Amino acid sequence: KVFGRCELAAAMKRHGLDNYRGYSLGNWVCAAKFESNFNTQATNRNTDGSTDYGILQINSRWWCNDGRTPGSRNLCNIPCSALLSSDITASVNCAKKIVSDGNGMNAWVAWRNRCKGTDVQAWIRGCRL
Ligand SMILES: [Cl-]
Ligand SMILES: [Cl-]
Ligand SMILES: [Cl-]
Ligand SMILES: [Cl-]
Ligand SMILES: [Cl-]
Ligand SMILES: [Cl-]
Ligand SMILES: [Cl-]
Ligand SMILES: [Cl-]
Ligand SMILES: [Cl-]
Ligand code: NA
Ligand SMILES: [Ru+3]
Ligand SMILES: [Ru+3]
Ligand SMILES: [Ru+3]
Ligand SMILES: [Ru+3]
Ligand SMILES: [Ru+3]
Ligand SMILES: [Ru+3]
Repeated sequence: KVFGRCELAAAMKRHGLDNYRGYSLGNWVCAAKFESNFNTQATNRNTDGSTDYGILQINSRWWCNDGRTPGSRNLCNIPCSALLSSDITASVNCAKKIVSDGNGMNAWVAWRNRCKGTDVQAWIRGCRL
């Protein structure tokens, strides 16, 4: 599913991301924009052989099982294919675990490089929330 900007903002808020660990909703929307262009089916292979899955590009080295990432963990206890669903629940739940892990949203390199410190409230502007 390709979300619209406000549609994803609303959905993220419904699923508990609105200021989760102190990150305002526009941070999450901005991260999803640059990780996946709001496409739940986005996948991208990493140099280390791991793969990133879904709207927030969650990686198989640590967080999900895809059966092809040697020496990896599955800390969210989910198949990585769950992260590609039209329903964002697995992605959101796993993202809450990631952002709680010590480095906050810096875990998403696209968020650090393209969202951090910018006017992220722009990403929810105009949206009925
Ligand atoms: Cl819902
Ligand atoms: Cl907020
Ligand atoms: Cl908000
Ligand atoms: Cl694996
Ligand atoms: Cl949903
Ligand atoms: Cl933090
Ligand atoms: Cl915001
Ligand atoms: Cl703004
Ligand atoms: Cl709100
Ligand atoms: Na894994
Ligand atoms: Ru990544
Ligand atoms: Ru960790
Ligand atoms: Ru930990
Ligand atoms: Ru502004
Ligand atoms: Ru609402
Ligand atoms: Ru509200």
